[PDB]
Amino acid sequence: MEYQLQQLASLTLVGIKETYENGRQAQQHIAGFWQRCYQEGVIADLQLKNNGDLAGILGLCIPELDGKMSYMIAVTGDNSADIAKYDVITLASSKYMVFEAQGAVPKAVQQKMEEVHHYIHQYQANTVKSAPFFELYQDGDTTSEKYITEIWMPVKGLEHHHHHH
Repeated sequence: MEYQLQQLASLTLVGIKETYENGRQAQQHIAGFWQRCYQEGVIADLQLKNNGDLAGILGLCIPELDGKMSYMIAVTGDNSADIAKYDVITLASSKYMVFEAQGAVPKAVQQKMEEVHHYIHQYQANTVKSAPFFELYQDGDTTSEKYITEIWMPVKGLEHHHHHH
């Protein structure tokens, strides 16, 4: 499995968060959530507000304290007046392993995500379960087999992993 190490400063994300019973249930509904955001013009609107910190639209998986899972469609944007109708979170600073899913969306993302989870299973002291992980969707044609979705998994202390000595 190939991946790149990246680090982000704290970021403000603007968008819409929905909450599902758990991670399985979420998968039943996330495609539909995306579909509703496109249909209702939310994607178009958020694209306008993207302040450039991350290039693309994010799909964040946010663990909830009662065991539910939320999914937030969002862009990096400054806290502001147009923002009032939107959900806003601070994405806390973190380092990441960044993977690529190449193929038409969502299938290629679902498949890569399965691989990734299996892969990061051997980094249990270094992944961060309470921290959000996300899909990053750059400009392009997501029905193409050439499309690249990025998958960003937070990590701490990865340099101490014995694989790296």
